[PDB]
Amino acid sequence: EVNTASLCRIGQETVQDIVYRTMEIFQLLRNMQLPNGVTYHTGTYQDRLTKLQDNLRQLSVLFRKLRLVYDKCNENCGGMDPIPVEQLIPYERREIAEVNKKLKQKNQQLKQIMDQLRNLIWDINAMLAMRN
Amino acid sequence: SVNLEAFSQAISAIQALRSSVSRVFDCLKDGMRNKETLEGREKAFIAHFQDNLHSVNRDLNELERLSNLVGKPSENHPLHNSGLLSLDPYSQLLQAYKWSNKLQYHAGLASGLLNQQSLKRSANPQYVDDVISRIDRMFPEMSIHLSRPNGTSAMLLVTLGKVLKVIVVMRSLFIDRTIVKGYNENVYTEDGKLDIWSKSNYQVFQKVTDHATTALLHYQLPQMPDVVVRSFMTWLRSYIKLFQAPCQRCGKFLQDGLPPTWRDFRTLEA
Amino acid sequence: KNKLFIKLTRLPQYYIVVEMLEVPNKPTQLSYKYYFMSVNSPAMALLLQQFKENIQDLVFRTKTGCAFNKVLAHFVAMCDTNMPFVGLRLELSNLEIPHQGVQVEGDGFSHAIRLLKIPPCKGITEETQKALDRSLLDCTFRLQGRNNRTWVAELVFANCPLNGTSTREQGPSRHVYLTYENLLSKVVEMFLNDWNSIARLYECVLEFARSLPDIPAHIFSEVRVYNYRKLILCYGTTKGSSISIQWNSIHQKFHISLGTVGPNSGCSNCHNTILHQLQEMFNKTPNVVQLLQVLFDTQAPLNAINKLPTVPMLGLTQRTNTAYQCFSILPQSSTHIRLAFRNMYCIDIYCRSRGVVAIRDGAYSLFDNSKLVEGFYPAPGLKTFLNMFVDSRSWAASIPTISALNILLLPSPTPGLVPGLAGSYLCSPLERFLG
Amino acid sequence: DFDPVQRYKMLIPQLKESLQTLMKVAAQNLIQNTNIDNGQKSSDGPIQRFDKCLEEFYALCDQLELCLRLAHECLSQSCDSAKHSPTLVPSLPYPQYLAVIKAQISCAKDIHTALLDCANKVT
Amino acid sequence: QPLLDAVLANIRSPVFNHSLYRTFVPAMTAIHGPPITAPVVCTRKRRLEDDERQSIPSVLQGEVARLDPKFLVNLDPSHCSNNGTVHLICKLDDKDLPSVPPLELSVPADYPAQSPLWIDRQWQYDANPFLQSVHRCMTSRLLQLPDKHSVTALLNTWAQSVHQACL
Amino acid sequence: SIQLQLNIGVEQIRVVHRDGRVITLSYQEQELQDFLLSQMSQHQVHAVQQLAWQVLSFSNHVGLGPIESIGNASAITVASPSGDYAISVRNGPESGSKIMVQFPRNQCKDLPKSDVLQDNKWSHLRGPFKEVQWNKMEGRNFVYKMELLMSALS
Amino acid sequence: AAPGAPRPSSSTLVDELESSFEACFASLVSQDYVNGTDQEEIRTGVDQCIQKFLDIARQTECFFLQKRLQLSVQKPEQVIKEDVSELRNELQRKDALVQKHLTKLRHWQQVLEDINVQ
Repeated sequence: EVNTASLCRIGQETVQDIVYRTMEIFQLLRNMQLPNGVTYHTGTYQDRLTKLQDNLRQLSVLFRKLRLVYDKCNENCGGMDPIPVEQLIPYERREIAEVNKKLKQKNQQLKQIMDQLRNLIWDINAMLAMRN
Repeated sequence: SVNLEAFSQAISAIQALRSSVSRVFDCLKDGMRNKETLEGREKAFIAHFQDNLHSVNRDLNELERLSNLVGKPSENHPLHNSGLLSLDPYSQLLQAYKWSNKLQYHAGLASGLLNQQSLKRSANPQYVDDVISRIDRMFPEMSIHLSRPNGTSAMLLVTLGKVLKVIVVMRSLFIDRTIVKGYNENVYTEDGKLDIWSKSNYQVFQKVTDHATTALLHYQLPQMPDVVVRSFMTWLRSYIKLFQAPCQRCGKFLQDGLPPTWRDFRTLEA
Repeated sequence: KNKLFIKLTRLPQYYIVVEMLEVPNKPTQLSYKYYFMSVNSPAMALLLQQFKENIQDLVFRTKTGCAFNKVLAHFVAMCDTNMPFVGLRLELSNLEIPHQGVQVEGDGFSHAIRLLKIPPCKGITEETQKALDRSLLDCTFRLQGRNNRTWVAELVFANCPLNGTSTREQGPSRHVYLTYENLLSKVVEMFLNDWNSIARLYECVLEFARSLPDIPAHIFSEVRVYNYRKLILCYGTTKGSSISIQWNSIHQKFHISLGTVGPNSGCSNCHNTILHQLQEMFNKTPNVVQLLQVLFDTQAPLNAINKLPTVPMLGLTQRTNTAYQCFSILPQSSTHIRLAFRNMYCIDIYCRSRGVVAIRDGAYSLFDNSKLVEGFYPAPGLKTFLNMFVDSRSWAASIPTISALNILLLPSPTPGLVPGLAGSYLCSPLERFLG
Repeated sequence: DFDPVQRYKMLIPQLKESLQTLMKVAAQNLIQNTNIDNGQKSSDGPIQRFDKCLEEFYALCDQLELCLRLAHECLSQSCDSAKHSPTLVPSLPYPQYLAVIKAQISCAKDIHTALLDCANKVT
Repeated sequence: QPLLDAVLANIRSPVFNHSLYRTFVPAMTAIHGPPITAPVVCTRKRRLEDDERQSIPSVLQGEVARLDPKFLVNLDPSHCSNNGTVHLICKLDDKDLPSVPPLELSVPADYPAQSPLWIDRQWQYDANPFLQSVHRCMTSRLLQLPDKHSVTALLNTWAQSVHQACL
Repeated sequence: SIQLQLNIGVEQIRVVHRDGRVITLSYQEQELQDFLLSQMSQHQVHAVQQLAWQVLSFSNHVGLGPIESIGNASAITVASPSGDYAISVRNGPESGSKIMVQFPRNQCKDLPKSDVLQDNKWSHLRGPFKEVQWNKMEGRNFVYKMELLMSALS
Repeated sequence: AAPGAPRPSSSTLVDELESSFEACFASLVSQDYVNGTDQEEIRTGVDQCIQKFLDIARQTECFFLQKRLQLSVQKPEQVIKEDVSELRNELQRKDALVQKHLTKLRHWQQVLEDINVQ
């Protein structure tokens, strides 16, 4: 209904991905060789501009989503209207605990399976001395 | 054909000479502003005189260099631009050339300075190996080979000026589990029965092996394995001499080398 | 047995350790005696065991908190981490402020080195030194880099006038960062160089404190926050022409580089064509106001003249197979520029007024018809008539102009009258006149 | 038919001797006025007004700078052409060269248009 | 090489150096035409008034203000108004036994100042043998300090000795 | 900190963390692992501080022998002045690994007496450490020193 | 208000990003004459534009972390639900990977059933 925490996480992921996309497109257009290649007639630059436009659309929709989530965050001002900045320096959850215990049991089971898989998977280290 | 740098230097030199003589002549329009103690303006005068000597010496030094230009200027390449206005709309060509060069330089500088990234995290094929090996093998004085008798994993070796070959057996993309030897001491052609590993040396190249292992755990980029192996082989090539030893004398120990920053120096000191 | 280290120096001090054999009624616990040496052919100078030998055991036992090798670990660690600091301290003890053994707030658990009463600079010291002291605040040194060989400096100041906005605006100067890395254990030289640099630059900044008549009209725009280089851009309806100011210890002169900030700016939009001369004229006098004035005056003429292509040789030469250019950018002064055409016909057009420009011949040299310049063919055709057409007998003397310059430039696709016969090329009025 | 670099080489001594003569006539005028203002009627020798010499020096400097700039532009153009164009001066015909040039120009224009559209979408 | 002009200009050393105007400024006005020499609003005002008039030397308080919270600084009866400018009393507050406070009267910024003089040395230090030996160790440690600084070095060494006092 | 090791049957394990610092070990003596964990936590705090402001590089791997560093020489301590503030951290084998320092400008206890007489009150320096007591704080994986660092301006 | 402490401005954190981004690239894409001589000139400007960009980015990120921390200490139920959803997604992905590995191993061992015909 609110998902403000997930909204902030998505916004952070989006701005990080925007920076990543900037770096990637710089690395991409870095080796922009002569379009009129001696050997290559029309091969490279086509896919180059294709990926260029793709990354452009990507960063455009990224900016759009950023603006949208920022507007959503700044509009839904519910809870702690004062919001004391000086309140960040120190001097039911039953279902959560049940899900955590179930996940831990599944993790231990998977770990036992992986432990068995270790011995079942080495399988060559002991007998590579005479393997062919 | 890198004379462009020297010619730009000569340009700067003559510009500085003109500027200096103009400033010298302008300063002679008036005497000491408010000395009140002496006539120490002779100091600044002699400084300007020496600056003139510096300018003359630089002009002479640049006259000594820049021997001559080659005949047939432009090498018949812009003859189209030299052509009549019928076919030339021609300046567009030079414009696009300059634009491309500027964009290339800009992208390079941007990528270089963008090395300090801000990505807090990174989350939500037996054909590239041969291609990478072929690409790396085009490099000179560093011959490589591969047999891969173990299986899917990659097994390869490299050679240098001496017989100090290196045995590097790694996975598909990234280099790991390497070892070093020297002067056929490994004999990993048909050692015992085949291309054996034996993970050993005569207690001298152990340091080199440790350095290479550390480097493997240092150049481990998250992606772009081609760049990874290129950095790896460049790091390896830095041992072709093993003669100099800065930050010390070349007698400190058995050997001296640890260039992870593209510069070697006396080992056991970092 | 004995230990050594590399991180501080080659072999400045060893550390000999030996267990105290024949422990009293103890087959174990040989008390692990320790000894320090400070020897320098291998010297064998006195050692004196100057450290806490052997009260280390009592200090460990008198605390509130398998092998106990930690004590030797602690000793070698503290020696390796203190030796660079004591070395730098003894080095700085020759200039001023030899306050030994100072600690940053204690809880930091790290050797700290402050500085007090920084020595004067060879630059302006009469009154600028007093301002510097009025702005000099707390300053110190800490370890840097990989802890082996690297030093860092931290400086702060008083209220900075050049401090704009959108850059974490704060009353006092937040931080000044200087890093250093030597080669053999020298930093004082670069430190004093940077100190003289920032001193001269602060003198310049204090000179800048004033109220310009009409420049503020260009809410100010100086948000290029000053760390150690004052940059500003408030020209051309937006950000642009960012100035640079710094001292390179390689010489006495400064470095000046135009900026590229501003979306509605040109491809380069810089003044690299004249940057040299402007840099020398700035080095002549630190009156930055003069630089601002000449820049604001010459930005338009430079922008106008840069339009014509000068780089290409304009095809083959009309005479022979040689190559000749078609324009000659001549930055021989601050505002006077002598443009030529085809290695001849030097036009002398420039601006010296606050809102106007002036054109004249550049091949007479104080000689109407008495003598010539003994060079390229002078006085091409009749340029005074061409000037007077766009204003609104073998001589020309300082015809002035204004907008009209831009109109005379930026080649239009209409060659004057242009009845519409043919010609798919934009020719400039000056270009076609020279042609 | 004179090459730029050899002209600059052969012209360096000219700038040197002109600067020397300039300094000489400057010293002449200085000692003249220095004997006139406070000495007696001794310096009666009309030398050059020192204007022509300075103007000639500046003109030679400017001409040398022009020649150097032209040489630099020419060599930079040759270099970039060689680096971003193969050797085709009739194994490719001239029409193929012109076509390649036009194609590269069109690709550069397309790149420019793409960047302009990106900037527009940004705003 | 161009030495005649140099020495010839050097001959005109006395006060009558004005004709340089008529010799150079015509040529300068010919080549250069700059109206912008000093037209901006500017006037030379070297000094008007410069003195503290409000507090002690800034360097001392500025440096001691950044010390540890383990110390506490205040002022005695004002017997160091102008020259001494400091009469401080410090009480080490840490996990150790306290002691008699120092005097802390400093000199100009050259700092050859053994600021504390132990006015109450004799009786207040003969009161107990423990603190007497503490004082003795302090004094033995002080003399080795070359050009000690009361601001930092003296107090630091005093605290170090007071914390080592437990042996 | 990407360390690689190789096992030895008759001999002991060798390892090289980053700088070729080869070491030997024994059958069941590997507290070097925990030491590396502490040093890696310290280096990670350093890296994330360099990521987000930008403190200096005084993160020495040793210093001052705070708590005798029990646990096979496990000792690490760094600090980070973000803006006009200063946070510090320590590390080691349970030797005060949880060390957080945070302080406001207007505090309760201070020594203004020597300077209260003078004008221009300087609430800019940092005398009192005032440790933050990093207990019961919302640190999911101890790597929220950057979240704590966010206490600059909002 | 150049030496003044208060910052009399507003409407930031949104337009600033696009402005800074397009700033040092409009310099590149421009239908204007480009002098064929330049070195170490645009580099200063592009360093400045990337510096201010990453700086305002850091500012926005710190603001985001501050808001997230204040929300968590204000409405911990949201953070709890987020953690529950993340754990559910992780468990689903783990189960999917386990099933995939099991099916792969099954398919593998099944085809090499009677490799040795004998």
